[PDB]
Amino acid sequence: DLKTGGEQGYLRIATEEAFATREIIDVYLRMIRDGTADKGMVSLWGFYAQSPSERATQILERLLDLGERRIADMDATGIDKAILALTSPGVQPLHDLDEARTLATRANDTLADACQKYPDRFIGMGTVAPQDPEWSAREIHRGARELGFKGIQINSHTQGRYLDEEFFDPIFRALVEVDQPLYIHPATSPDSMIDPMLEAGLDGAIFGFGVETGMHLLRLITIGIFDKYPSLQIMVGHMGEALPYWLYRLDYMHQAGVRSQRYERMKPLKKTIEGYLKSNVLVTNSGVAWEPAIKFCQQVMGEDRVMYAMDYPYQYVADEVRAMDAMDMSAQTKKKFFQTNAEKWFKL
Amino acid sequence: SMTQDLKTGGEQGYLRIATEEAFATREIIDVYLRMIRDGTADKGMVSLWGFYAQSPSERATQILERLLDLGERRIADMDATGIDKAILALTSPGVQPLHDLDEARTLATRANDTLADACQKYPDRFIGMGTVAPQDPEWSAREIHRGARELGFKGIQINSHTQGRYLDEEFFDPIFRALVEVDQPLYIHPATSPDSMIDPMLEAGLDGAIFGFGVETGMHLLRLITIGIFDKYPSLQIMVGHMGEALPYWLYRLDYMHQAGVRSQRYERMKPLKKTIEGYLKSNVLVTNSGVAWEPAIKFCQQVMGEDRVMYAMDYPYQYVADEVRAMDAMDMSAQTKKKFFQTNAEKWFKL
Ligand SMILES: COc1cc(C(=O)O)cc([N+](=O)[O-])c1O
Ligand SMILES: COc1cc(C(=O)O)cc([N+](=O)[O-])c1O
Ligand SMILES: [Cl-]
Ligand SMILES: [Cl-]
Ligand SMILES: [Cl-]
Ligand SMILES: [Cl-]
Ligand SMILES: [Mn+2]
Ligand SMILES: [Mn+2]
Repeated sequence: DLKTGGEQGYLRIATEEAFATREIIDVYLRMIRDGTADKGMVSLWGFYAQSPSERATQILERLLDLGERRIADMDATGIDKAILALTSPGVQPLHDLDEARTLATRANDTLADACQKYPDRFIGMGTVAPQDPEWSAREIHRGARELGFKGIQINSHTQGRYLDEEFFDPIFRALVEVDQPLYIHPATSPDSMIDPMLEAGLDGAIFGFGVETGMHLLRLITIGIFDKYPSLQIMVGHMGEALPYWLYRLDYMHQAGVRSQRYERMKPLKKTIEGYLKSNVLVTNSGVAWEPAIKFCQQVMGEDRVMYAMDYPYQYVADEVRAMDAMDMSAQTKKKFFQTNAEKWFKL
Repeated sequence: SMTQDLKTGGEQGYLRIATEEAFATREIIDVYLRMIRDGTADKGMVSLWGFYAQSPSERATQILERLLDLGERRIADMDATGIDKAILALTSPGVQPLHDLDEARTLATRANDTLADACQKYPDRFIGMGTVAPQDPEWSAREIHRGARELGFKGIQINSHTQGRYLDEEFFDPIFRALVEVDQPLYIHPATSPDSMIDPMLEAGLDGAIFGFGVETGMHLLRLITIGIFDKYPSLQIMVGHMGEALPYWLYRLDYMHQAGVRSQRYERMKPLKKTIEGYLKSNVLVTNSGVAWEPAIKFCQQVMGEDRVMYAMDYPYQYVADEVRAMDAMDMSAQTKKKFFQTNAEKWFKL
């Protein structure tokens, strides 16, 4: 009943879809075994790489496939195209920079090969190693120029450091050079923040992911990244990591802090936070197959700035696709949401 | 002709009852300063109270003055914004950070008596919520009873964590037993995050009301829901401000991922609940719009929670803005719903 081909009036383009490489998962296992994994890696990957639960075992199998099985799963849910990225946390936590760069290179080449096999079904976002910003700049260019990628995904913090530090500037410089978006995908919080969430079972997708990622996007807005780089587009999933809902409070309290000189890293910005959401931030509904939240975000940010995403294989649910197809939205809005926003912002 | 007038007395068709309004006592602020000076203050106290107690900014200095008044200046400020009644609580973090239990109990007792005196003096304007010292849950239970029976209070406000500990721990159970005995709501108000969580927010200027408050408080409410507090205590009502600390917006993801975790037996701590998280929002959680004078968010939350479960709050004096009251008065919302929002929901849930 869910079919590819666009007969219902739009293609379904899923914009936050994950894969893994066996060798990178094996590094996570090595780090867990040797005690160099952070608490988030132990929690997240200690569970999915080892748990006998149905959910974990199917996730791992699906993550690792970039071929016929993935295509069959897409076909079964009417998903025409998937924008693919190496699953969080990528190579960001790795302590050996040579290893991180080598494995990122291999993951990027593996993804490029899969997109070359299925160029009408798979679209790639590159993975990088922000612990080396200039290498990451090189890899942004290589992905854009040689591999056919449409941007990059960064899995939030790198070893507890955030992208608003000047150190990471080459990444943004390069994204603006190639004119591609950055998708800031969640990760577990760093060890500096995770403990109260971890103890309650809240460190992952239920809560901690949104804390980490919303914080990361907010700190980039408030350091002025979009004044420095006015063309830059940053995408986030999960209905904007709560920021659209918080918007009134974000702007009120941001302004209060700026005027009162409360913080060194909070100085005047050229736009309000609302202004940046309307011009520089893009959101997907990954994990949020929920009409009132989607409509809220369309209203606040503009319906051109909200895109469909499935979050395969972490949230692979045929009934969610059906619920999205059935929303009380005009045909014209629905086609933007499922297809034409992604075509614009990813330059498909 | 639109007016700038904001009048007490209910002539718009409702009283304006503000449900998250703060005051301070000088002696408790002086303890914060002492803790900052002697190095026993946590990073959040240094950030928050180093700012309000010492900043020369216009905003901080006016806030500190207003916090300390429980009399004619506060009443005039309410009159000037058409606020008929204020539900008052000792400002975060209260006595929760204090290491000396005797000092915490003594200062909380004094703050509660000071509040009760003010409510007795202005009984049609001021309504009290008690402050407690969760470091001593059994004393706190006695103080919940004293507030309800002797002081005329309508519930208690707890300023989220106590020294890095959360209310889902069994240690704090006496507080819940007492709330159910007096049948009163708990307002979980924000605080700065504990030292175990604050660092990345603090460095960016995000530890306070802009962001970290919502992280801390939403986490705390979520922890309580997922430990099963409302299965243990089905009558218990927990109130939160700031449009539900994002939880209403996250609801689909909360329930989906809560279920995923329980079904995969991922966390020994996270076990089956009798209701969905959505179910608990509709039966056991209540929300105010403190800091969120914003129609789309209010309406969203009214749809998720039910219009009977969302109340007006000003967050005086941290967010004292006449234009916000005007915007709220003029929302495209039925008279009946608007009256619930401003007046009758609070009258029900606080038993006014
Ligand atoms: C490791 O990558 C993910 C993990 C989960 C999960 O543990 O359920 C969800 C998402 N997500 O974006 O929500 C992920 O991409
Ligand atoms: C110390 O108590 C508060 C502080 C602030 C602030 O720093 O602006 C905001 C709220 N509030 O609830 O948002 C307070 O109650
Ligand atoms: Cl009176
Ligand atoms: Cl701590
Ligand atoms: Cl009960
Ligand atoms: Cl399972
Ligand atoms: Mn994802
Ligand atoms: Mn408040």
